[PDB]
Amino acid sequence: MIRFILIQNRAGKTRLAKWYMQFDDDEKQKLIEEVHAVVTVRDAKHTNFVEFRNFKIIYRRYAGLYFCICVDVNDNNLAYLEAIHNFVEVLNEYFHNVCELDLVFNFYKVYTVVDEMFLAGEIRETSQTKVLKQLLMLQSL
Amino acid sequence: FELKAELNNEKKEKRKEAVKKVIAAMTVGKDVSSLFPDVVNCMQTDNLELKKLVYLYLMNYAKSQPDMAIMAVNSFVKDCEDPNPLIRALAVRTMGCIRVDKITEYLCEPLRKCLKDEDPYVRKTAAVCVAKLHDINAQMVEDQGFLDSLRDLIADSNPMVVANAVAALSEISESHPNSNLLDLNPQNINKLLTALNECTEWGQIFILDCLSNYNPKDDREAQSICERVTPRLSHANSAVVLSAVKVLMKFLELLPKDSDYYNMLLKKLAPPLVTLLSGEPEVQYVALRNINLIVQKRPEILKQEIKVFFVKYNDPIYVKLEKLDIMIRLASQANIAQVLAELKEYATEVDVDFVRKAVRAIGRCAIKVEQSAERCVSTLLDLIQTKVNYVVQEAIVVIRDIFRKYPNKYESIIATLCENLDSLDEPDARAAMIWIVGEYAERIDNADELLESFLEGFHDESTQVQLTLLTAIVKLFLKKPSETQELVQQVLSLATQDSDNPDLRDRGYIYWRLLSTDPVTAKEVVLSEKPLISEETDLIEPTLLDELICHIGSLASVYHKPPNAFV
Amino acid sequence: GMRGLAVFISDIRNCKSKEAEIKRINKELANIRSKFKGDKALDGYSKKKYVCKLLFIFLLGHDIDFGHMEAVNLLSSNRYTEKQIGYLFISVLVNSNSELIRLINNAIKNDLASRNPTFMGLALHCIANVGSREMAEAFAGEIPKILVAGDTMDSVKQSAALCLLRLYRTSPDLVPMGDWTSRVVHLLNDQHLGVVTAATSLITTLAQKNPEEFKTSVSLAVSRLSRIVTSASTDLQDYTYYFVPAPWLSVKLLRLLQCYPPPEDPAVRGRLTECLETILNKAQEPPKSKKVQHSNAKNAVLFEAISLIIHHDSEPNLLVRACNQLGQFLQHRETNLRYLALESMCTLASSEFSHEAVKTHIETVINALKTERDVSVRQRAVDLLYAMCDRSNAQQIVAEMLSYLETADYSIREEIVLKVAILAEKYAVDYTWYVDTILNLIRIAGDYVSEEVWYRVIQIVINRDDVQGYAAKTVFEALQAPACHENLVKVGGYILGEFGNLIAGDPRSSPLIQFNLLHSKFHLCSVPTRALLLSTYIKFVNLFPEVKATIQDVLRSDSQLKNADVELQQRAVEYLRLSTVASTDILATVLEEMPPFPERESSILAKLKKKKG
Amino acid sequence: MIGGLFIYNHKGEVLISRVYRDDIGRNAVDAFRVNVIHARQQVRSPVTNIARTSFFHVKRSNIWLAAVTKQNVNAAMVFEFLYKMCDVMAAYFGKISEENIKNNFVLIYELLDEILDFGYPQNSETGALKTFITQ
Repeated sequence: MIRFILIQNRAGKTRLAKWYMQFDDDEKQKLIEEVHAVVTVRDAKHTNFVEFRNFKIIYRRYAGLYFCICVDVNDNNLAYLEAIHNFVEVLNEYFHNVCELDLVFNFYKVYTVVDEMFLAGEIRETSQTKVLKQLLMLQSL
Repeated sequence: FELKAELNNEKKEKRKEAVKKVIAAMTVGKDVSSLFPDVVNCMQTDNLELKKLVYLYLMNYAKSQPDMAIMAVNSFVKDCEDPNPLIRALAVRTMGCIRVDKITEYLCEPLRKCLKDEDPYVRKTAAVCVAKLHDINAQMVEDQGFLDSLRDLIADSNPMVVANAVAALSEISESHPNSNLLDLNPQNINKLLTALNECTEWGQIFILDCLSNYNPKDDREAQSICERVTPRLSHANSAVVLSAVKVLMKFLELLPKDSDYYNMLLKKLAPPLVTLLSGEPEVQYVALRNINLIVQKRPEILKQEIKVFFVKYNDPIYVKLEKLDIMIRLASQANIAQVLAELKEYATEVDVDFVRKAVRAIGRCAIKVEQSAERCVSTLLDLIQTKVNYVVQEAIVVIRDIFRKYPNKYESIIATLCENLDSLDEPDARAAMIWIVGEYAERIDNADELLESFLEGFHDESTQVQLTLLTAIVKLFLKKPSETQELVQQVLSLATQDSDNPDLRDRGYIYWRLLSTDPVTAKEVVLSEKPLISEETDLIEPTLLDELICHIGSLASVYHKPPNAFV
Repeated sequence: GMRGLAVFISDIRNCKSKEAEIKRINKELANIRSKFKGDKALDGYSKKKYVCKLLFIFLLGHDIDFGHMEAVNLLSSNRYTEKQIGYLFISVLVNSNSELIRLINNAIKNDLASRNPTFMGLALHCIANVGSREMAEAFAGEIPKILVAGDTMDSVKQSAALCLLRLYRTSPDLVPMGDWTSRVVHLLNDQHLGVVTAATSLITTLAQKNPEEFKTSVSLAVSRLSRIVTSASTDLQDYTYYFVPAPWLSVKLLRLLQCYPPPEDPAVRGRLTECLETILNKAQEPPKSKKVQHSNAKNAVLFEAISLIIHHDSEPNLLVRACNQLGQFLQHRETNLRYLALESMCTLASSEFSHEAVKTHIETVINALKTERDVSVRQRAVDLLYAMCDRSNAQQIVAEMLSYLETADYSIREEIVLKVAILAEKYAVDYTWYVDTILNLIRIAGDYVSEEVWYRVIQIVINRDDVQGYAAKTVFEALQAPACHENLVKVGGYILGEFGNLIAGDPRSSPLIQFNLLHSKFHLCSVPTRALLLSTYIKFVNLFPEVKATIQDVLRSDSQLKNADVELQQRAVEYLRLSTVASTDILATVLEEMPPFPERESSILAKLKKKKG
Repeated sequence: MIGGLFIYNHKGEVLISRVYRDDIGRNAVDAFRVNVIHARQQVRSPVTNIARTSFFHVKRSNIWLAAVTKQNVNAAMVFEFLYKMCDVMAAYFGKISEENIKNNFVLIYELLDEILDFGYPQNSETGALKTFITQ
């Protein structure tokens, strides 16, 4: 399953948060800070599958955002890596230009996209075409 | 690929621009390893700034690869003969900067000419390069000749070169084949002192560092060194002053009651040392650590300087803590009232470990003298009534210590301590309370229930608490033999049957073979009266302190650990 | 577009320090006091604007504990944007209430009875996003008829399937197992392959918790997998990811097949074998596209197939081909592939049919450990080295772990030392090698070793008898070396104090020299080391009458008798009084042979098991 | 005396990194970035020991200016040297900021190659630097 989904910036701010089970108030901040500490230290010539305590996260580097997905130990790493790649691509041809300012401006669109492809911790839709068609269908009204 | 295209230029100015662009790209993290031969080819120029830039690039990159950088030896040899001395020194330094096994053979001969020339800066750079060489792959046989050249290179009139040569010799003297540095005989010591007078601050520090290894033959040499070192109170704050304090404190081997120079020397140590508490916070912290060690060694120095060590409100936490123990170190019969008022003031602060150490300091002042003992016991009762948990644990540890110091004087407090027992979590507080219960078991009829309560979980607990509980139970049995068989049988079985620690098993057996041999011997041995403790207040073991006197300046003093405990 | 939110972001995003934004939050509080507290509020635009503004304020890092009842009033609306804002706001913030929560339930119940995909989709997204007690008790048995007993759109079907997943995960108690499983497992072959994805996930979870309920899914699952793996290179272009046919769908199908034992029907397992060789052969050919993503997807499906093969553990040829593929991957340029191959081979090493095949890659594993210079990859390498450890290699494997300990940064040192200790203890035939290895561990790391390893070593030395002489010797010649770590001091004190009679024969190791060395180590140690050395001193008093006077002179000084620690004072007083009496009978009677330790727990294994996860 | 020298950013980035010893590698960078800047325990000491390696640090404006060594050097040595280096930087280019560090990488590298070699602070008065240092 997918535990939480994050989009951290270079400083450490959370431009997109999504938790798939109950977490406390200080727990969220501690998790964000420790995930940032784990991610920002690694370099290009390192594995994308870094694990802490009982977890393992799948992180990628896009512009100035760190797409971090936390999953269980038994889940396949490469499938979720390509899933986050597909998610970034769908944001690409959706907004026609990806940037942190756009994500801040249209955070409700980010939430509706994430709910469109992710729900209860699993993968809902994999194709770009159907997601784009459905998302632009509701854009007219 | 465009990096190579923009770097392969025919104009020298654009080549320089590409050089600084490559430097910036390396700084930001870009890789131009494929462009190394191009930069090597572009190195053949005469511009000074480009020379420095290319030398920086050569170091930063060729440090990782010797293979193709082997051919740079000819270029370095050509460069180290250019008449101007600045680029000569830069070239010899960057040439020595490569630490590979194939460079020594090609540098053994050309480096000899550098150490003997009429230039102070070049001689200094050559001495530093010799020190660089001796670090790795330089033992040889001619390397003894190089070190002899460095050693008699001390005979220079320029303070900088002799200072750096002495520093290099001091660093390389770590090798100890029972042959200690071969030098610093009295005439060399006099010359070193003259240079110290004529040197700069940095070499002054180096000379004071190196000078702390000589053993005076007589007092006259020690006396002369003492009056030749005293004028060292400079604006370099902690460095020079602390080095001079170290060397003076080492040179106090003459008889304490001699002609009146020992007393004047001890008088001299106070003003510059107390002056150190007016600098930057970090040097203040270092000076406070060093003063703590000095006071622990020789307490008759900062006798009447207690007022300066009063904790300010703007001080950082580490400075506060070190000023607190220095305060406790210097508290005596005359300063009881103000010290205790200050301690009561700090006791109400919000910082956790600061309040812990403040209440511990209150109790330690109680330990030191008796009127303070009574008043601080009263304050400890008040702080216990404040109900704050960590304050309670610290007060319990302190009360155990005071009970150990003063026998059969503060019995009335044991009931109050036993009243609040459920608020104990740290191993030290539990051990203190258990020992208090065990020793004063005659006065308490409820000790059995408390010890049985602590006996529920005997595992998953610190070994120190287990040992303290076991000895307390044995003491209670030996004081109440008629109805405490089950407790001792259970605790001994737990110690000798399930405890993994051979230490705990050893203690279990050493008591088991005693409680079944002779009750008279058990009474005489376990319950033997323990002598007074006579001002044990947070002291370092004398051998460790004496070994740490030789390392006042270094991180050994700051860390309060021997240099062999961390390489 | 909306000007208010854009102005809000553009202004407050670029401001000064925390006091400025605190004052602006205070001004916003004044504004909400002015407007919300009373007056007449509009319906659509104003409510949308302030609700989204408060949500943005919460997302910025602030806390809001009010202002949602008039926001949940917005749930009953016709326009899509207003409804989406309301649902998102009630999903992000969760409050503890009774009347307002019941109003939420009534509103969502009224909304669910719609006739368009969008409203039901938003309602199901709200249900699945949070989950609550009232939602669990009200949405337990009515979602299945939306799923099963209804021909509706695919989006609501997927949303309902994932909602069933969420509710079964959070409240399995009140979800019935009634007569609705017939069509839900049957729609696994439905078109559009998205309902297939949702149903596959839901059925996989259910079989992970309740396997026997849905045993009939195997045939449809294998048929769908066989169709997907090899149908055409241009069939269903909508669900093709970089020339790879349905990577995620195949991965989920393989995960579903893993939870079940091999099918009883020989035809089903024959089809499974056919598609497995098909997948391996397809992965064998050179890539059809130079893009790295194609390779990543192909390797993902290949790794899932390999994991399924490992789980089945029934086909020898498939296992051999998987091991060959892993051996090929061990030298792949991509770091992720190497890491995943190492992890997969560590998992596979437990298989007995391929144990020798795994062992044949030990040279490559050692080279990977010595070459890549990573942290996670080298931890995987040492884990696999521990995995492939039959006896057969013990010296070389222990030496390699010792070298990797010699080059190990901060905490992998601790993991390596525990693993080396347990491996050497378990696989030693000549225990002199075990003692030498333990002393090597103490010398090499020292600072970061354990607290239990030396417990176990003392226990072994005491228990095994015959090896005690060599242990005492090697400890003695190791003590006088210039390098002597603190743990070595404790181990040496105990062993040498217990067995000095075996080494007292040599004039080079006279008891006076032993005692002088121990006292030289004494003055620079912590409290437990000093306690151990005092126990060793009293044991010497029992064992060495020649040095009785010197020892009694040692523990009688005011430094070791008036000490500041309770334990040292107590030990000194006790031992001094025992030596002062010296009846020659009680002292000899007390310190007996001290029989060997029993095999109580083997605490190293428990500690390393607890360290995991 | 001094081994490596590091100047860090407010967010944890590395601005410059010049190393004089084979002992100091990327492990020092990782350790100081993780266990000092990102450490949640604010109460610390200016000298920190990490696997038998002391990490000194002085904070001016918003930068972490750290000197790392693996031997028992004089503490006052490094502290006074860091103070004088900060004073020299302030003299050359006024206020110390991330941009000021970024736009003078060449100047900082030349200074640190000239002001310090292998760990022996040589001379930082003003009489030597001005004569043969370019802008």
